[PDB]
Amino acid sequence: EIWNARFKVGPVPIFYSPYLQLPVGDKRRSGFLIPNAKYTTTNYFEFYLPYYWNIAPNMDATITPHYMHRRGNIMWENEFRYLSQAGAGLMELDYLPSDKVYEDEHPNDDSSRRWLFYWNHSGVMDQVWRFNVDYTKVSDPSYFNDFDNKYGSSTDGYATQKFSVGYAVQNFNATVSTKQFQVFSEQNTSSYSAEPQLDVNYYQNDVGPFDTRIYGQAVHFVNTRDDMPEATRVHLEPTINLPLSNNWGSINTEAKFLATHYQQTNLDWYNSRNTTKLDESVNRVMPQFKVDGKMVFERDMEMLAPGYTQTLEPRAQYLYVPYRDQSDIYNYDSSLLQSDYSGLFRDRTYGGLDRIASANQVTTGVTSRIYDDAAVERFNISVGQIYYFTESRTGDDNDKTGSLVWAGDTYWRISERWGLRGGIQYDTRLDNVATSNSSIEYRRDEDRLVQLNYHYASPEYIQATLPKYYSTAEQYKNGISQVGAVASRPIADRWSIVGAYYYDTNANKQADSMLGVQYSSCCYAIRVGYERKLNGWDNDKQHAVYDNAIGFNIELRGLSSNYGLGTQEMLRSNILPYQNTL
Amino acid sequence: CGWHLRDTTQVPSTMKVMILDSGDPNGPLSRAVRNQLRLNGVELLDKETTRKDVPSLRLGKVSIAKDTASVFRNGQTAEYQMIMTVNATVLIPGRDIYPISAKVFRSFFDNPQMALAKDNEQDMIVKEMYDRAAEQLIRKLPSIRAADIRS
Amino acid sequence: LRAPSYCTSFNQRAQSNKTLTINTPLTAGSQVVVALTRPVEVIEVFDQTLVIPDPFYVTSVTRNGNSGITLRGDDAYGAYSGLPQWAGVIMEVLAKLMTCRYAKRVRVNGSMALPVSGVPFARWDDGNVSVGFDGGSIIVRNASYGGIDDVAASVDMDLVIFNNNKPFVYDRTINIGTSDQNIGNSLIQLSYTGALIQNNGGYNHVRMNGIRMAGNNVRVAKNRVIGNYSRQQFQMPGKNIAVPTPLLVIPNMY
Repeated sequence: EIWNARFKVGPVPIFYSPYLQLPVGDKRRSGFLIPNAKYTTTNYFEFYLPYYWNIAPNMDATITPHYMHRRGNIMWENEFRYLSQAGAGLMELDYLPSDKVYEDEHPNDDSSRRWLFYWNHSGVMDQVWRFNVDYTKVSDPSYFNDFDNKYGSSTDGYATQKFSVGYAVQNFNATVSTKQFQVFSEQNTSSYSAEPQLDVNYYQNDVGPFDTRIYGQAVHFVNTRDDMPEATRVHLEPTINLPLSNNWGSINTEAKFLATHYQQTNLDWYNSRNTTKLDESVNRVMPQFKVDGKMVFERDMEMLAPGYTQTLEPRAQYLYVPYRDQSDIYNYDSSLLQSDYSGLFRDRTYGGLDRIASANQVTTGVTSRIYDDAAVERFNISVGQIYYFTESRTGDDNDKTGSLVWAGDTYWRISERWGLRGGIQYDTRLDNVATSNSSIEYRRDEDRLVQLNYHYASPEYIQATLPKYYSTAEQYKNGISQVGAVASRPIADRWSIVGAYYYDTNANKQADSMLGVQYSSCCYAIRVGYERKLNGWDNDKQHAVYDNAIGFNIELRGLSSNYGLGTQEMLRSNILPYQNTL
Repeated sequence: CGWHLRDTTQVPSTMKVMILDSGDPNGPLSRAVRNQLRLNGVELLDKETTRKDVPSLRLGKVSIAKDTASVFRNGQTAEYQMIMTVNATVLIPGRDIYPISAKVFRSFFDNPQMALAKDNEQDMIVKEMYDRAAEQLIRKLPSIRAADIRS
Repeated sequence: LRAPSYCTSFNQRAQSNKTLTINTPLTAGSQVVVALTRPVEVIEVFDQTLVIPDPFYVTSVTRNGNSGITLRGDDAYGAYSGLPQWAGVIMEVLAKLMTCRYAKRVRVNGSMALPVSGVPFARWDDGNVSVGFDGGSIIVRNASYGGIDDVAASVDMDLVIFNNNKPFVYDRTINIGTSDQNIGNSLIQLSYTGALIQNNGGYNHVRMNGIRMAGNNVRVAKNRVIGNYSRQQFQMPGKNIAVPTPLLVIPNMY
């Protein structure tokens, strides 16, 4: 129902890294570059006029006055690249003297200047010390949304200024860093920052028969809001393991100790509005015991193709962690981890240090592989599960014993051009499949390929993992069931046709559709694209909203490079980009 | 039932002692490869050692790609597909080099989380991805020994 | 024309999940009238390290029977729980009575504090502004501006305030909505009429809802901004809520 268009003409975009790589043939000598142009049905006409300046062998700059018709002014993009004894870095400063759209959209602000400053740095003093800077600042909270800045990092809508100093040798690592946010009075998003954070690692092996590893961390959490709690956390984690290996099997026993100290302040607004009070000083101490084993069998597969070998690789793991109540510790950095077959053997449930769930479980898995006469693996299939002897309780959380989840994997290499992949997460105590994905692809070269897809996700899984308002919204609750197909074919020797079609079998409505053609010559390339895709909701009749886009692109190459037909660049232009999978 | 315990070894006896060389010896992939080789009985050696009679494992470029895999009913990203490729070359002293590569796949849902929680989750995912890539790289060593014999 | 007798006024948080109970003596065979002044409350709920705004609004008012009344509510997404703060005045149609203790034509400039505590009634004519009532002040905003800014506006209104001079007499109640409803030469009660969440400028723009009176027709219009939450963290489905609770209407005899 909504249509768009794009018309871009310019030189082939070449990149030269943010850090200078020493003067190479006097770079390119001072002078203007090939200007670009762009017309869109939304932002109208735009023009770029880059200019390259070679100040010194170690310093160069680029000035690109960008003219935007809708805003009715020119925004000056300045770029600085240097290389001193300390290291190499980049400086960027965009500046729009006055914005016309901003005045209408934001009447409260008195001035309509728009600017952004970005500074990067990197330097390895001697051969151990390392320094890094990542500085970003913007004039208004709506800068990142309005403009497509070439450089600049935004986290949760805030511009982040990050510094770090690191020391690294073969066995010892030390890193201290601080990160801050640029918060405006019109933003209410909550986010935590580490000002500062210290990480220390130390590995020492061959301590008799054992190995040893120490890990420690001290961090201070400060929120962008004045009512959220703050804390200072100190962590220590000594580990020691005894790895035993054989020709056919191996077993690894590891013992680890976890010690964490908390110091929480600003616990008034949260404490008043919640029944569970956060303690000022919390000390968490837990040991951990883990035993991992593996065996490998093999067989000469003679009834099928001769000279092939089939293997069987059972694997079992036992993990024990005591239960400690963690309701008095606020959750600063801890989220539940989604798992696959390889994740069944993970010893952590949450990503972070705030929540450490108890564990009394045994994991089991079987993997079978097939090798050809050249000892090259062609096929492998894996099955696993986790058996819980005791519910994994993290103190607060929200039958939980026995075999609850199963996972699988598959990868068949039919030929040098054919490939097949799989994956499933069967969930017991519901008798339904939680997630699954499959793919089969034929690919001769970079321009000839056909692919098929399937992605599934049950409504129960979405309700269980995703936030609570997902299970009530009509655009999230039904789950995922999507079938796709990608194709490409280089007709003649100067053309290339690609396409993709993705269908949602749950709603019987397509999700994506693409068709592109590119004519490649020895001096220029012309590309035409089309795409129909979902682009939001309606909230009135509760139906999705589609968007149609037509793209016209002209490239001026003039360099006699390889300059492929255009495939692998168009294939990654829709909202569901192609991936090799082979 | 012709099954038997694996008579052949994981890392061929020609590669029981080898040199590990990389562009960043203190990086994460190098650490993962060193850890994986140690559990298989391989005795690591210094890069500038005095022995010119051991194979050399030279780690190469690492590429990580993250892209959308499926969408919700409003076009919002549902799951991400994460692919890491690792290139390496094994130099057998006297003979020619033997390129190997590893490709790892990982799919997960886009769970809305705070910045720190998302960063920790991504770091854990990438670390596990490196571990699996090192495991894949180790399994290609027997194929190299077979190809060396053909030469 | 009904002349209810003042019973009590309340302003407190719900005791249970979306349930507030007010206990006051009542007489049998009496029509209880509840005039809500704070029927909406945007609560920031927590969901695994995520501070999410969620409007809580009153859904039903139930008479317990000669002992008091209870108000039950719901949230926009119906997935979270909380204790909202609601305010109002309870009156009975069958001894103290509310009286007109303020009556003047004023010019509210963005926000004006209440000259005297009580229940405010007003009427105006501007078709580009919306008027709300947070509990202690009258909020006037620009309803024609589709942005993320808190743009104020000015309007001329006939303000009448009742508390406990002529007795408070009301004739009809109206259920405000998205379509114009004529009310004639009469004054309407001032309060928020819901909340709004929309995708605006890469933010989860949250706004309150007011009253738009042009000519003699009233409906729901956007009001003061509650906050802006970036869509880079999380994206929320759009919601536009008009509370089902009625609004009192009184004749223009003051």
